[PDB]
Amino acid sequence: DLPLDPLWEFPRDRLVLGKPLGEGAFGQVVRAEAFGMDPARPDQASTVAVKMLKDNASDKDLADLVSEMEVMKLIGRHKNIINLLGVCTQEGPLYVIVECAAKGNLREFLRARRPPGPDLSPDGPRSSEGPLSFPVLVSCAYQVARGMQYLESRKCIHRDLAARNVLVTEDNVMKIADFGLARGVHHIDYYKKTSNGRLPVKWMAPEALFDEVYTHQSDVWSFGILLWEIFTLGGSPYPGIPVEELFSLLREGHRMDRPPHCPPELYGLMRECWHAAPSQRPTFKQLVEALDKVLLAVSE
Ligand SMILES: *[C@@H](C1CC1)[C@@H](C#N)C(=O)Nc1cc(N2CCC(N3CCOCC3)CC2)cc(F)c1Nc1n[nH]c2ccc(O[C@H](C)c3c(Cl)cncc3Cl)cc12
Repeated sequence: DLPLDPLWEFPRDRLVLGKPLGEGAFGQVVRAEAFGMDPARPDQASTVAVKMLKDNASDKDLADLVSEMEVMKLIGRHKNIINLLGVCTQEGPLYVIVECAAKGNLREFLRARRPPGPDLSPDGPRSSEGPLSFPVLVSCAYQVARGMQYLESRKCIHRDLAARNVLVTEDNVMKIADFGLARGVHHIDYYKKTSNGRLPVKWMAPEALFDEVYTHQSDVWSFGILLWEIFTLGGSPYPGIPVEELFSLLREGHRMDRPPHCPPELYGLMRECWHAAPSQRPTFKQLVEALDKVLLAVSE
């Protein structure tokens, strides 16, 4: 009943819905198998993610999903974002089909790969060597920056950039997810805590939190927070600080401390991202180039 866009339209009967990945404020995400996503290979199988309305479905829910779908189309394709693959709008429920990232989000990726503590017994030549190395952590930060740079060039503001919203592929490629969401910026529950204990207010730029102003520079603030997440190996920002205390600390200009085992180069970038004046924060272009220098210097 929605208009037909043969460019993106995909036969729903070529989808086999599987296990649900989670829910959102609007819609739910389900893992699914797709057959012939590449029209040159009609019978080949691929794993995809399918966005769809819940049965909570109001019209505002539908409008938001349609809104997200159309944003996806216009943004285009990039290596470091979750790309649109197709849509199902004819003769059935609305499906928005996007890419699969095998390893989950960046936060859980890092937390599951924290080095072994002093408690597990040494076994082998690499008992002290954890999965995560410094250049790979820098690469993760660099890829997110390039992804955001692309989104910025396409006039897209994420408004909730975080490690939880960055997905990891089988080849450890960072892919920014949920960049085109209507997040209800005029009614945000600042005290809201997610089912996994996340307080999304801790990623908000001051101008976003206090003035409801969003720019690409407000995303840069969030990227600084994400940087802190990465080099704390998936740690929660502002440790032990409730939302009420966050408000007053931010008004006092409080900033997070330099995390352990984090070089000054990267904490420097964090503080730059957290400058009070949005124009005094680096652009994503500058972040990409800054992170590239570090990355190239440690990839001999
Ligand atoms: C690839 C995706 C097409 C489905 C697929 C494979 N293989 C996959 O499942 N990818 C994936 C899985 C997960 N999980 C993390 C939670 C975990 N549960 C089982 C263990 O105990 C409880 C937790 C298994 C499932 C998270 C992921 F982010 C992905 N990757 C992924 N790829 N494309 C996605 C599209 C949307 C999406 O949204 C969900 C709601 C999401 C979750 Cl579940 C977590 N963090 C962020 C987001 Cl956006 C995830 C997508």
